[PDB]
Amino acid sequence: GEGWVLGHRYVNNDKLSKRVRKVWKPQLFQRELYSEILDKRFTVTVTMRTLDLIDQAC
Amino acid sequence: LELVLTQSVEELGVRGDLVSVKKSVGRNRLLPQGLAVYASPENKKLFEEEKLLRQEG
RNA sequence: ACUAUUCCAAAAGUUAAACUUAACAUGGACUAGCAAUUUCGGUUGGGGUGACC
Repeated sequence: GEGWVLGHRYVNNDKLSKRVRKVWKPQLFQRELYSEILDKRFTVTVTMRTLDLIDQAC
Repeated sequence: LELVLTQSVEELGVRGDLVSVKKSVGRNRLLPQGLAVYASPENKKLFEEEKLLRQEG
């Protein structure tokens, strides 16, 4: 629910005026974790905020 | 978030205790270096256990 | 939308019992130079000008 989200943009956020479609893409950063089951260090470029949920999923 | 320290570092609390630190300091230091763990009631029982047997012996 | 900024966030440090830093990439509003859509009355001894509604 992040990658490739294309919405619409307005000026005063109340529109009697023009509406122009705007593109939105998620932020990408590197997250290094360690899997003991697979015995492998993993690198995830995935969603930042999701990692905050993963930390609560442990 | 709430984390369980495997060791005593600086001023937080006693070793094994569950304390809430900053997100950056917590995630970028404690977790990857094995200095601490997340908060799971399962191993929080281990917290209460080790702590109980600490002041005991 | 593109080329350059002001702030708060992401990422790093600092003290005491609340504050300072940006190398790469990516955001929210925001300030300039660039660009994007249309409008362009009527009456009228033709129209425009003038006058009038």
